[PDB]
Amino acid sequence: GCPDGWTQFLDLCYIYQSAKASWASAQSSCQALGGILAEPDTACENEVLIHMCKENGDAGSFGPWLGGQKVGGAWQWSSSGAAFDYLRWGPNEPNNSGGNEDCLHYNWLSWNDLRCHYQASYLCQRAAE
Ligand SMILES: [Ca+2]
Repeated sequence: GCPDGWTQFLDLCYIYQSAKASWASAQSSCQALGGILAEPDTACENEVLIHMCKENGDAGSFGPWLGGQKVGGAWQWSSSGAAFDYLRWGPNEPNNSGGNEDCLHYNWLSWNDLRCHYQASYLCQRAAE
């Protein structure tokens, strides 16, 4: 199971945090909560997280942080350092607007690259116990 108030999906537990934070601050928080920024690596995981965004009024622009980051020019999941396999980029993304969009978030319920110190809400994930 999951702690109270978290959303179970299979062997994962998710939670939406509304407080606005940089990617790094959001990560540290999720780590404090015993987990990581959410890493939707499957279609079904992404559906669950998008539904959480809708639930929390964050289905528009500047939606919540996810655990992907661009490191050395390539995108990776920050928990493992693994490259992406499954991708859910929105149209024309990642567009590197401004040349410094190095963190992953939801923008209109699709993946987008955004500057890492934009202050967005965030999704955490932890293993079910
Ligand atoms: Ca972008």
